This record gives sequence, structure tokens and C-alpha cells, in this order.
Amino acid sequence: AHIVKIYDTCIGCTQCVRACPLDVLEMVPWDGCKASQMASAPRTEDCVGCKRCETACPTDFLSVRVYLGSESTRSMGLSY
Amino acid sequence: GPKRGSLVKILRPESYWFNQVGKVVSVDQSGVRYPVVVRFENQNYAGVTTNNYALDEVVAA
Amino acid sequence: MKDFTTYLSTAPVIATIWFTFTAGLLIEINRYFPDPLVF
Amino acid sequence: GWVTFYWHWKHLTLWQGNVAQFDESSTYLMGWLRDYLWLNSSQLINGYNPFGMNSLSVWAWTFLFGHLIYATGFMFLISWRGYWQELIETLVWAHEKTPLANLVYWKDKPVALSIVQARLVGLAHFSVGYIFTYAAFLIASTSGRF
Amino acid sequence: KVKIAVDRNPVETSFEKWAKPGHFSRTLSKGPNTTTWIWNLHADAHDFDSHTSDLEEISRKVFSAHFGQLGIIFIWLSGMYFHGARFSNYEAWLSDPTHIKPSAQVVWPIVGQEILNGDVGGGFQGIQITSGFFQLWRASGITSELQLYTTAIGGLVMAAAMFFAGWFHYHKAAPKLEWFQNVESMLNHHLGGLLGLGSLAWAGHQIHVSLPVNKLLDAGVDPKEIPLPHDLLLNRAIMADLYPSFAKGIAPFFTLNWSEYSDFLTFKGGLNPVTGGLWLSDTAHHHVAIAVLFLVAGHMYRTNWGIGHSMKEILEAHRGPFTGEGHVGLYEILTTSWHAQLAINLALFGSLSIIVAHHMYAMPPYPYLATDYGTQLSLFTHHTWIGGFCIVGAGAHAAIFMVRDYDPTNNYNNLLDRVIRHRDAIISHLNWVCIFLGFHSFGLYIHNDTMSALGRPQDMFSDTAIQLQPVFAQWIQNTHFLAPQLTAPNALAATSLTWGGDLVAVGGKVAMMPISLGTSDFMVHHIHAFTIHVTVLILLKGVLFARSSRLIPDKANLGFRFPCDGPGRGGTCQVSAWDHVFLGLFWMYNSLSIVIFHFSWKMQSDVWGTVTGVSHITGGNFAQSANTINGWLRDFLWAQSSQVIQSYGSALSAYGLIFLGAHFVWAFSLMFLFSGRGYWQELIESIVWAHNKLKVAPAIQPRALSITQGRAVGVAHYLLGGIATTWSFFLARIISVG
Amino acid sequence: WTVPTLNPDTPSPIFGGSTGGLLRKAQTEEFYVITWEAKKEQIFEMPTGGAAIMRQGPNLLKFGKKEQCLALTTQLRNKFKLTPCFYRVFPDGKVQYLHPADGVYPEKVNAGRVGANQNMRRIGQNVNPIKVKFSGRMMSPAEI
Amino acid sequence: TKLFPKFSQGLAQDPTTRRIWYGLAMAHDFESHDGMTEENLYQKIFASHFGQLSIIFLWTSGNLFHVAWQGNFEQWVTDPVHIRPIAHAIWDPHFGQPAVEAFTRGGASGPVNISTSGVYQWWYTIGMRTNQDLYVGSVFLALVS
Ligand SMILES: CC1=C(C/C=C(\C)CCC[C@H](C)CCC[C@H](C)CCCC(C)C)C(=O)c2ccccc2C1=O
Ligand SMILES: CC1=C(C/C=C(\C)CCC[C@H](C)CCC[C@H](C)CCCC(C)C)C(=O)c2ccccc2C1=O
Ligand code: SF4
Ligand code: SF4
Ligand code: SF4
Repeated sequence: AHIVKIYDTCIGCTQCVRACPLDVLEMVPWDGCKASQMASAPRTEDCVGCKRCETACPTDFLSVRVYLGSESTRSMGLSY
Repeated sequence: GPKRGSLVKILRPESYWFNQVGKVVSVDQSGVRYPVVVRFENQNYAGVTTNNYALDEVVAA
Repeated sequence: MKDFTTYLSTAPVIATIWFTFTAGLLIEINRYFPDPLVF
Repeated sequence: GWVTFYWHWKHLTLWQGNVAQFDESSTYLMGWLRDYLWLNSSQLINGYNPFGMNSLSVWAWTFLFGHLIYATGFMFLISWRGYWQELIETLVWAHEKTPLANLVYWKDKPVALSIVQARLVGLAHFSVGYIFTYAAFLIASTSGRF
Repeated sequence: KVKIAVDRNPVETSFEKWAKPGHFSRTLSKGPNTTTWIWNLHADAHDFDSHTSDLEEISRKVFSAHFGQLGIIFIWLSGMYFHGARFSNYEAWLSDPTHIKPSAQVVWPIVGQEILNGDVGGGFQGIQITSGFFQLWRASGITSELQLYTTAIGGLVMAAAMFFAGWFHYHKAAPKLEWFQNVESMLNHHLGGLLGLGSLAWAGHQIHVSLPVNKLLDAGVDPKEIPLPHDLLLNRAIMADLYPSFAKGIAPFFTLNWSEYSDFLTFKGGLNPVTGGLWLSDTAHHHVAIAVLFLVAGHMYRTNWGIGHSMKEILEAHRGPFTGEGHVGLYEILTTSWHAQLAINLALFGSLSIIVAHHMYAMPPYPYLATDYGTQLSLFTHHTWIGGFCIVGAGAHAAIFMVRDYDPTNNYNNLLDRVIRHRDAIISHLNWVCIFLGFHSFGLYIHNDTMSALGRPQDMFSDTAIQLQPVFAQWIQNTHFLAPQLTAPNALAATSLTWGGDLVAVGGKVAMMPISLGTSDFMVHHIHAFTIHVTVLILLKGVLFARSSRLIPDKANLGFRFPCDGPGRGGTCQVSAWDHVFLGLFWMYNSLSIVIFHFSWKMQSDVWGTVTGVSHITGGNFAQSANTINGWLRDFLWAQSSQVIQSYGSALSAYGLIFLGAHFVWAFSLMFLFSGRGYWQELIESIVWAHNKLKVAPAIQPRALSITQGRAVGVAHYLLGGIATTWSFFLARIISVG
Repeated sequence: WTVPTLNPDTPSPIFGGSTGGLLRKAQTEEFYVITWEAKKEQIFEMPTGGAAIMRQGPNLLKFGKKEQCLALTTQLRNKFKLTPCFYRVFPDGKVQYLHPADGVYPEKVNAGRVGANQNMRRIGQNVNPIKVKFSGRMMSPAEI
Repeated sequence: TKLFPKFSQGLAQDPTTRRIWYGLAMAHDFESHDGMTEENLYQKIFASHFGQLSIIFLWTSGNLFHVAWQGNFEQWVTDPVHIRPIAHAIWDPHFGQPAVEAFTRGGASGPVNISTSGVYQWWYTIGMRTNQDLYVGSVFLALVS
């Protein structure tokens, strides 16, 4: 599965979660921001790297990035 | 931090506004790690004109 | 009318005007002083 | 390419004698082109003909072969992946859904090339065609004329 | 129940928003901060569907835009006519056409560009035109440059009227949606009024002006001698002299004894031996036929009386067993979206211009037309290029509609729906038939070249070794040649000297001759058909994968135009229907280039020349040098490049210069077509460091072009370079050798 | 909320069948299935293409990959406030609740999801690639 | 999961053709290999250099021999002007009599390419005269290979 990594600047604006087309994300309770929410990526094996999330997250130095890895039947999302 | 509307100089290396100066919107009196809020007038590579920072990262200039 | 004047002072129009001026000048110059190479 | 072209022209003019022709046709590009390439091409494109052939037929052929390598590598360079991916998808549906063909089944699944892979294979095709055409032209000219 | 509906003063006339750039989009109107702002501003100025969503608003907009287009056309036409009036050797060419060459564009005696003022004859200097306005005007009956002058004046006035009409029908009295929707009234009005009365008045003008004066010109009487059109109109005696029917007025027509009018309503067929044109009486009869046909056609649909048909009812009436609900709802889709109409119309339009090119080179209708081989070639290839472009645009806007304004609900079990269903089978089939044709057709040529360069021409593919014969085409030609004896007994000749027959020549120059068809032509036709199918495949995928895909299931919401979907799932570059149209345009260019090459070589080699027999310009090298690629290159190209690469010191230096410039820009496009905007932005940033260090950084932020912008600029430059190169080459070569 | 249970016997919607249909992937390595219930009966847009009618009440469909279920989920969620959930169906039919799960969609926070794959730090605070070197496979400093 | 790319087990598990492609692609990127240690790396580059040396030696000895066999050297040394050097015997079942004849004219009794590789000038200049010595040199270079 392609690698994912949140950062303490996760403002919890959910735009990551609001974007992912693969449910690779979800919002948990947190404390470090006023929204008390930090994004969480518990299901890496279904991210295909479409990077809609990295397109979203408005932290100035991003907050939560994706990194490309090896492939499989489950991973690449190929119907055949 | 400095009172609202004050002008500080961003210094976070990664920050698109690095080594530049922006207007502080406000600072949270509470204990969040980046209570500083800094408007700008030159959007970054995604179209944003206001960024958040910790205390140290800025200099009121 | 002032709206119209500002429409004139828009950028592409002024660019066209300045370039027309420069080109007309150069052309008249090469007319009256044909084929100069020195001095 | 530029440096080798220049060397070759001046040395041709030296060996022949009308180095004045170089010093005159060599200060304007149309002179370069017409008098150096189109003028020196006449033999190669005649390496064979609807009449017969000669020792230069092979070089004319290699000329054309390089031109093809080049013009094909262009497709690599320009078209990108997702298009070909959609293609290959429709194709594999066809291959398995047509009768009596689904019998055999491959091992390694088909997909288009990764971006970098396609870029590299395209560059390869380009450069190969390039160097072939030029070498064939050069040798044909120098030998068939001297 | 149909009538006229309108609304008053919808939008004022003021410069207010003229001072407000980007007012049409609330997005852009908030101001620029980065470079790409300007690109976007220019890009979506006319994207009316993204401006707002009122059908009536977009409708009024496109109406006034039509008026603007019209005014522009009138302007350019008046310009042509005035140039012909004031700066031409037209009257000299009227005196002698056969040796005076048309010239209307003249250059100014400046830094050195006067050398282009070519001696075209008639004691005149300038530049040869190819448009053929001379032969056209002679065909019409223009003698005095006074006529050209007043014509230009009227054209300008008409352009002004068009602009005023646009302003009015947009700002003062704008129509309403249903009045835009009265489609049956629109078809009745168009087909009857426009075309019927056009052909009718055309027949009239031909008869009462262009027939007599051209009879006189071909009789050879002095040009200015010939009387004036209004005199021809007034004095029935003169027309009676010319054609003894005219003495009887109209009573014989009224009495249905139409045969007597046959004096100048002829059915000759063939050509006019003195001018190489078609018989003007024949064209007049033709236009009368078209006139009555279309005017009768303009009485089809019902508008305000039960008589006439209902398009939607007819549409639904046609349903099939294999098809389900059939044609239901199409009347809706068409009565509701501009883009469907635009797609259909562009497709038909492009096809029609192609047919125009073919028919026109086939049966030259103008006097002294067949002579200028340069003019023939130019007209043909120009109209062909235009047709190709129109057809590609048809495909583009088709896919655009399909993405944007389609609705699934209205069309449950539609022809459209089931097509969308079995799209996969369709595309796979097309793929295979294409690759088959590619294989066979092109491998033939490679096999030929290998059998040649190897030293065994015995085993090539020509008219000499193993043969291939367009038997069908030869058969059809035979039959159209032998037709008039039995098929059209009242036809006095074949409708084209290409069906077979004698040779008509004028001024020592061939005007037509029966055309041979060889194994060469077989193979060339098949290459044509292959590349055509390939282009069609590209565009059909572009439209059938518009909404979604087995790869991207949400393609629809992402809009018609977008770079990719990121490197996700293996890299998604170039997946939009916009990119489909991109590549389709590429292959269209390739195909059209090849087809005009075919045409040019066939003409030059085996039709053209001068009579002694005939002396073909290349003497017929075609049918043996056109079935090998090396032969192609050398004997045709590398050959005919002569005059274009030695055109210096002459009025043809411009052609060589443009040849060079076109090569240049064509290559320049490749940097765009290959680079990647990230690198550009990085270098931009270093440049900004440089500038800013001097405190000269611009207030507008510099941003590298958008991805699609890079793609579009690349394709535009490339196409420009290629087509300009071939254009310059064609013109220089044919004008030199003809 | 409790995990639902895939009832294989659910009325499939009104659809004439299209090309995006069955492959052998189901008999080879994996495949998927979705479910929901509609308020009224209505027509809608098949993701893989074609027109289909949702049946008033429960409905069941079959998709190979996962993003298709995602997409139709989004559609029903947005256009009629509808709420589906789905199931990865393994080679040997090992049903797996792919939808619902948390009981509540991750758009809204929910106590119980443990903050995962998170680094309480910035990204400029990662180490140079010179130091991650010499591993049996190639690691990016970003992971450490 | 087939042992395709060995050094890269992840790819070795890839069920797509990109397995084959990239396994070919990264063959020699020894830094990016499995269990790569420094002394390992070094001894690997060491074997690599050996390989390169052997290849180059084989190349040179092969050109030596092909000349020594099918060249026009011992005639060439006589007239260094009107003797063009023979590259290597041409053989092809496709070539017709025209090509054979045309290709035959340029060297001797049989179609041949005309080497343009300066080796003739070089070797004769260094003191190479007779085919015997060219055979000797070739075989000795192969020994070193
Ligand atoms: C045509 C095309 C394809 C489709 C082509 C593919 C998948 C490869 C087709 C390979 C054919 C079937 C055979 C390859 C022939 C080579 C000569 C093999 C060389 C093997 C070496 C070991 C010598 C892409 O995948 C692609 C990806 C990204 C950008 C552009 C393109 C692109 O243009
Ligand atoms: C060269 C290149 C660039 C760089 C080129 C750019 C940014 C265009 C530059 C346009 C002009 C030259 C600059 C702006 C001109 C304006 C009229 C401003 C006024 C300038 C005065 C001199 C008049 C890209 O941005 C790019 C993006 C995507 C794919 C390929 C490429 C690509 O190939
Ligand atoms: S790459 Fe981004 S958008 Fe794609 S699945 Fe992962 S987090 Fe979601
Ligand atoms: S990473 Fe960005 S998008 Fe995701 S929760 Fe944090 S602030 Fe929102
Ligand atoms: S920028 Fe280019 S390479 Fe990168 S994801 Fe977009 S289309 Fe693909």
C-alpha cells in the first residue's frame, strides 16, 4: 500500500477525509488544534495514490502526505 | 503574543512566506501550539493568504 | 465616458499604441535615410 | 549535431577546392541547407531506384529506417498513460469475453507503462533514429563522392 | 399556436463593465494576483454555459454573436472587392486572360520588399493571386471596375447593418425562449424562403445578365463594347436576337409549351470548348430545378394550421423491435441544448466542404478556370483543410454536450442508452478493423521498398509485377461514360471528361482528360480509409468515455477539461475528452496532409501539361514512383523542392523565407509538447530571486502555464508550422512550373 | 449502531445489463458487493454506465473494485440523503463490512477511532536520506 | 509470487508486467539491493570492472581476427591509396544477383563491406604487415580476456 503520514499541523478540517475516494482516512478526537480533531489514516491498503487529499489539506506546509509503494491485486485498483 | 493587527516577520524555513513579513490577525490566549494567525497579500502556490504559526517562528518586524 | 477612457488605458491597447508608434518611427527613418551602416 | 555538421561541411569544401563556396554559402542558413544537404543528398536517394541499385542502396535504406525509428518514438514522447490504459482495459474485456479465447490465461497482468518508463523508451527511440539517419547520410556522401 | 414574442431594454448600453474586466464571471471579477489569471480570462470569455445557466440568456448572447460574425464576413468581402477594383490588372486580364496573370496585392517601395512586385503581364507588377475572383467575376459579368467599386461600398454598408442589428436584438428588443424554440417554423422558413428564393433569383440573374454577356465574350467581341445590363433588361429586341424565344415574352411558358424555351435552357453536358467551363444555360436550368425543389420542400411542417407534420410525432413513430423505446426524447434533447445542434451541424458542414472541393475540381464551372493549375490546387487543398477542422470540432462539442447537459432520467431505454451499454464491444471491433487495415496497407509499401532495394523488383507491387486493380472504380467510370446512350437518352454527353472520352484543351493547355487508375491509386485509397477509421476511433472513444470509465468512474463531475487525476493507480495523465480531441486533431492533420499530397502528385504527373500530343509536367513518373517510399521521397518531394529552394533574388524569395520560418516554428512547438511545468516554475522562482534582489519583482506573481495550457500551445504551434511549410512549398512550386 | 448483515437475497434494481459486468476475478482472488434501501422507487444512473431504476426499499448490487461502490455511495448520499453500506466478499465468501463499520461515516468525528498513522511533528523535521541508507529494502526518512 | 526481480521481493510479488519491466530496469543499482553491505558493494564493483575489461579485450581481439581472416591487408600495405579495406564477409540468402554483384565489387571475389575504422592505417603504421601476425595478436588478446 502507498504510504501516508499525518502531521501535528493536522487542523482537523477534514478536507482530507472530505476528499479521499477510498476511505483511507477518518477523523479522531484530538487536542492540539481547536477543532480537537486530527485526521487519521487507518486503511492504507485501499489508497491508490490519487492524491486528492494532498490536494486538499490547507496547512501551509501541507499536513498529511502520501508516498508511493509496491502493488498487488488489492492495491492498484485494476478491475481485472 | 503581540496585539492583533501587528506586523511580524515569518521565519519558518518550509513556509512559503519564509523570510517575509505578514500581518498578525490574532493570537490565541490559550495554549494551542500555533496561536499566531498571519494574513498576507501574496497567495502561495495554492491560493492562500493567511497562515498559522507558533510563537518563535515569527519576529514582529 | 471616464469608464471608456479607462478601458483605453487598459494594457493591450496601450501596448499596441506604443508599438505602432515605435514601428512607424523606424519605418519613416529608414525611408528618409535609406540603408545606413556606419557612424 | 551542430559542431559535427560544421566540421563536415568545411572539410568537404577543403577536399574539393571551392572553399570560397564555404566562406560564402556558410554565412546564411539557406545556403547551408540547400548547398550542403539537398545538394549532397542527391546520390543517397539514388542508392537505388526503379532502375536498379548500387553500393549505396543499403545506406539509403538505413537513412529511411532511422527516419522511421524517429517518427515512431515521437508517439512515445507525446502520448501519455491514462489514454492507453483505458484502451488496454477495453481490449482485455474483449480478449476474455470473446468465446474460445478466454481458454488461455496469461500470468503477468497487462497495464500501460509507468510515466518514467515511457519517457525513457521514447528518448531511446528518438536518439536511435537520429544517430542512424545522420551517420548513413554522412558516410554515403563522403564515400560515394570520394 | 405560434407567433412573435419579445422583451424590451433587457441590458443597457454603457462602458461601466467595460471598465470592469472579467465582469462576466463573479470568480474572475475579483481581481488578478497571478499570471494564469490572464490566460483564464482570455480562455473562458465565450464559455456561455459556464457564465450563467439561463437558456434565454445564452440564447440572446449567441444570436448577437452570430451577427458579429456576419458583419466581419461582410467587411472582409468588401475589402476583397475594393482591392480588386483599385489595385488590380483585372481589366487587362479581361482583355486577355490566357497570358495576363491576376494580380491585386501590391507592395510598397521600401527597404527592399519591392522586389516582390512580379511582372504578371498586362504591363502590371505585383503578386499573383490564386483565389480566382477574376474567373468568377468574368463568369458573372463584371466589366467596369466601377462595378467592383460600388460592390465594395455596398458590402461595407451591409457589414454596418449587421453590427447594428446585433446591438439592437441584444440590448433593446430581445426575443424569448419559445420564439427560439419554434423549430418547425424555422425549418419551413429556411428551406422555403432562403434556399428556394436564392436559387430562383440566381436563375434570374444568370438568365438576364450573365448568360448574354458571356455568350458575347466567348463570341470574342470587345469587352467594353458589350452593352450594359440595364440595356439588356430594357430592350427585349436584343435578347430576342440572342435567343429567338425572348421575343414571345412569357406567354409560351404560361401555355406549358416549355420545350420552346430550350434555346437557353439546355442539357448539353460536357464543357464549353472556348473557356473550359460548364455550359451556362445548363447551370441556369440546374439552378431552376434546385429552386423549385427547395421551395416545394419549404411547405412541409405544420405551423398554425393542421396541415403539415409534427417532428416529435414523426420521431416517436419510428421504433424498432431490436431497439426498445427508439427515438423518444430526441426532440427534447435537440429543442434544449445548443451543443447537440453544433455537433451535428459541424459534422455535416465539414463533410460538405470536402465534397465541394472534389466536385469543383471534377467539373470546372468557370471560364478559363482549368488553366491556372495553381488556382485549382490552392482552392482544393484549402477547402479540404477547412473541412477536416470543422469535422474535428463537431466531435469536440459532441463530447462536451455529452459530459455537460445529458440527462439519464429522460432516456431510460434509449438508443442512446443501449449504445452507451455496448460501447465496449463497439470500440473493440473498431480497434481491430483499424489495426487490420494499418497492417495490410502500410506493410504493402514496406514490402515494395524492401523488394526494390534488395534487388528483386520482380516481386514488388505495381502495374508491372504482381498487380492490384481498382476494378470497381474502372467499372463505374466505364458505366458513367456509356450512360447517356440508354440511361439518360436526353443527355448529350458525360457530366465529366473523367468518365472517359476526348481531351479538351485551351491556350495550348489541357483542361481535362480521362483519368487512369492504377495499383498505386488502389493502395493510396486504402491508406486514406485506414487513417480515416483511426481518427474516427479516437473521437468515438473520446465521446463514449465522457461521463465515466472502467478506470475513472466519476469522470463526469470532473468537467470536460482537466490535466489528469494525479499519478494515482499508476499515473493518469491525459484522460480527459479534451485530450481526446487533442490527439484526434493530430491525426486529422496527418490524414489531410497525405490526401492532398496524393491529389497534387496525381494531377501534376498525369493530367497537367501542354498539348503539342500532351506533355505531362512530370511526364507520368507517378504510376511507377508512387508505390515505394524511397521513390516517393526522392522523385516527388526531393525533386519538386527545387524551385522553392532556389526562389531567391526573385519575387518568389518570400516563399522560401516562409518555408524556413515554418520549419522553425514547427520544431519550436516540440519544447512545449515535451516539457513539464514543474521545471518551468522552479526556473521562474530562481529568476524571481534574481529580479527581486534588485527590488524589481513584479506585483503580478509569475506562474508557469497550466498543464492543459502547455498542451494546447504545443499543438497550435506544431500544426501551424506543418501546414505553413506545405503551403509555401505548394505555392512556390506550382507557380514556378505553371 | 450495530454491524449490518449482508442478506444475499435482496431485490436487485431494474437494469438491462451492461458491459461492466462479471469477470473471473470473483473466482480468482476477490470481489465486492454493496447494499442499501430506498425511500421511494426511482430511476438513477449506473456508475459503470447505463440507466437503472432503484426499487422502493432495499436494493443490492455487485461491483468488482471498491471505488465504484464509493461513487454510488456518494451519489445516493448526496442526491436523496440516502445511506448505504457495503461488503468486501472474499474468494471463499468471507463477508467483511467495508461500509458503516464505525457506525458513523468519518465526515463527522467519533470517539473510538484511534488516531492512526500520525506524527506529532512537522515535516521539515525529517532526517537526511544519507542516514537511512543500508537497508534490505529502500526506506524513506519520512517514515522515521 | 514468482521470483522475477529477485533482489526486489516486493516486485517479485507484483502480479503485473511492471514486475518484469522494473526488475530489468534496476538490475545494477546495487545501492538499492537486498541486504546491501559496504564490503559487499565493493567486491561487486570489483567483479564488474573485471567484466568490463574482459568485454573490451574480446572486442579488440574480434576485430583483429575478422580482419586477419577476411581483409585485404597484405595487399593494402603495398598501395595505401587505391586499395580500400575490406570489413567482413557479407552473407545473406535474400540478396539477389544485382546486390551480390554490386556488393562483390569493392573488395575481392565476394560481397564485402568497406571498413572505415582506421585500424588498417593504425596497425600497418605500428609495424603490422602479415596476416600471421594479426592472428597472433588476436589469439593473445583472447588469452588475456
Ligand atoms: C503506445 C503507448 C503505450 C502502450 C504500449 C505498451 C504498453 C507496450 C507495448 C509493447 C509491445 C506489445 C511490444 C514491445 C516491443 C519492443 C521492441 C520490446 C523490446 C524488448 C527488449 C527486451 C529488447 C503505453 O503504455 C504508454 C504509456 C505512457 C505514455 C505513452 C504510452 C504509449 O504511447
Ligand atoms: C516553455 C514552457 C513554459 C514556459 C513558458 C511560459 C511561462 C510562457 C511565457 C509567455 C511570455 C513569453 C511571457 C509573458 C508575455 C506577456 C505579454 C507579458 C508582457 C511581456 C512584454 C515583453 C511585452 C511553460 O510554462 C510550460 C508549461 C507547460 C508545458 C510546457 C511549458 C513550456 O514548454
Ligand atoms: S492518496 Fe490521498 S486522496 Fe488518494 S486515497 Fe490516499 S489520502 Fe485519499
Ligand atoms: S490534514 Fe488538512 S484536510 Fe486533513 S484533517 Fe488536517 S487540516 Fe483537515
Ligand atoms: S502533473 Fe502530469 S505527470 Fe503529474 S499527475 Fe498530472 S498529468 Fe500526471
